[PDB]
Amino acid sequence: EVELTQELP
Amino acid sequence: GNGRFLTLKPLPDSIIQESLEIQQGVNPFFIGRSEDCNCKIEDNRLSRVHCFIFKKRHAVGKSMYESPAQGLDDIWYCHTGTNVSYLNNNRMIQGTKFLLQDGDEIKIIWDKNNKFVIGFKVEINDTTGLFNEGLGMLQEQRVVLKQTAEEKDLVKKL
Repeated sequence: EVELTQELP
Repeated sequence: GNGRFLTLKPLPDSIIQESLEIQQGVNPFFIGRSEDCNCKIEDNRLSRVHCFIFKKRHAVGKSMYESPAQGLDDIWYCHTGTNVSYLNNNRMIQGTKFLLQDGDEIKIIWDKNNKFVIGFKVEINDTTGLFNEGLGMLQEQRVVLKQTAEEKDLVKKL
């Protein structure tokens, strides 16, 4: 399970 | 149509050196990490369906004198990613839509500190009886519009 959006700072 | 209409090619400038082709037959064309998207691009920064392109019938307000490009089709670029996508010079926030012209370079993800830069080059090879191909040419000069219930509905059944 890979549910995560690497939102930039 | 022969099969392909728009070509989105992740250029060398982007961490991705691949070429994507939006089949005129598929509307709208979804792009993102999740294979569910017509286009397959997995970037931890962007969401499953970072953004999708949708084609619509271009229609002017009135034509009781001047002869426009008739009511043909225009390819729009829809964005649903959080990180935001940038079309040439127009910002694309989650729920935005922008017209795509033959040779439109769209930025899917850009990070100054992480140097994470992604972007695909839109190239219309085939024009399914289009007013031109997708260069806009209307009231506003290349402006990013907002998505509506219609667009959101397309992704809803993704």
